[PDB]
Amino acid sequence: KVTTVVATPGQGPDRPQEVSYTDTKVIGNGSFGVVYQAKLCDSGELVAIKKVLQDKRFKNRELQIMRKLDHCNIVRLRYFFYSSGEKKDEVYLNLVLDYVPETVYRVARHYSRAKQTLPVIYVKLYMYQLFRSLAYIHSFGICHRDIKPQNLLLDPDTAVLKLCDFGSAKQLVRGEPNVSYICSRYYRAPELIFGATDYTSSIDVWSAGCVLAELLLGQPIFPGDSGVDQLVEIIKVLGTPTREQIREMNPNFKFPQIKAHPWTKVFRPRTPPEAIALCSRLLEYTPTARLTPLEACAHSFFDELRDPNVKLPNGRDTPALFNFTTQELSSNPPLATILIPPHAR
Ligand SMILES: O=C(Nc1cnccc1-c1ccccc1)c1ccnc(NC(=O)C2CC2)c1
Repeated sequence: KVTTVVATPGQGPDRPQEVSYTDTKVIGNGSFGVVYQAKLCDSGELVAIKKVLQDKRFKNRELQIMRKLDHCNIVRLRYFFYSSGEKKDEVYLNLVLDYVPETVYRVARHYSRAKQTLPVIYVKLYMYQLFRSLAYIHSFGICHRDIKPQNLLLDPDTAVLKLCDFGSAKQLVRGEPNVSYICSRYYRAPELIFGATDYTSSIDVWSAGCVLAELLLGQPIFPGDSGVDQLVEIIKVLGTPTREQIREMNPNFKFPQIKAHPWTKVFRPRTPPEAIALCSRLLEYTPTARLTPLEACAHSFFDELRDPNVKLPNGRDTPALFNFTTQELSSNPPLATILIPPHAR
């Protein structure tokens, strides 16, 4: 019925509170553990509870990253607490998060299975907000490392996107090596497939680019169940990478010598050229030639979002889009002139 636990608020001072919740049910199972959904008694608010086994040795990295995060496009840690339950005398970490009812995956799938495309204004709204969350976490040196449609939460009434699952997220320091086997199926950057250990935070941007193409195409842009297949699909668009381009990703195989497909010809006829242009500047072999998250926010493809008259198809106003903080703009402070339009309060 009602479950009452003593939970530590995520943000703020470490002062634990009795928190009660009912209607608990399962909404996810995975390598990480299990996610529940329940209703808070004192508010009626829906929450998602992510339950993971707690490493006895070290502190949980996800918890420590999520406790440092505060941004309108990242899912909020409301509380966290510790429980028992299975394994063998082990401790479980429970991350209590704001429940968001939808994901880009489920929504993209509705449209693909209905054979329409997701309206571009949603592509603008969703992609812009993803790039904001990245601008933010990247300013801390934190790379998400598993950006994909299932990790992009959506509230279809407000058009708010929230990035979730920081289970793979890590701070990337120059000269410190990092595992290359992060990141999922269709969204791995070529330098990961090639097994680079010196990759940078632009892998997230490659991934984001894959989401954008997919929202435009109605299907993944680089499918394949092996790296080899994914790589072949990549070369079919970007063309065969050059010696310099290969070096910028890795050592040490020749490839199909196939010339580039004209990016205008990779998408449906009605596709906006600003979107095709933004794709081409995210999906670059050379990981330093890719746009930064903040630069992409400032991209012309998103200009419509900065129009004073724009509204959601449901009639409502657009959600927070311009509350940039100094931290978020740090990559490139002068972009504020473009990012914060005259009407934004
Ligand atoms: O953190 C979350 N999940 C996760 C955390 N870590 C890893 C994976 C997930 C996850 C699990 C299932 C679906 C989407 C994400 C999480 C947080 C808030 N809302 C949702 N909502 C939903 O799942 C919507 C009903 C679809 C998921």
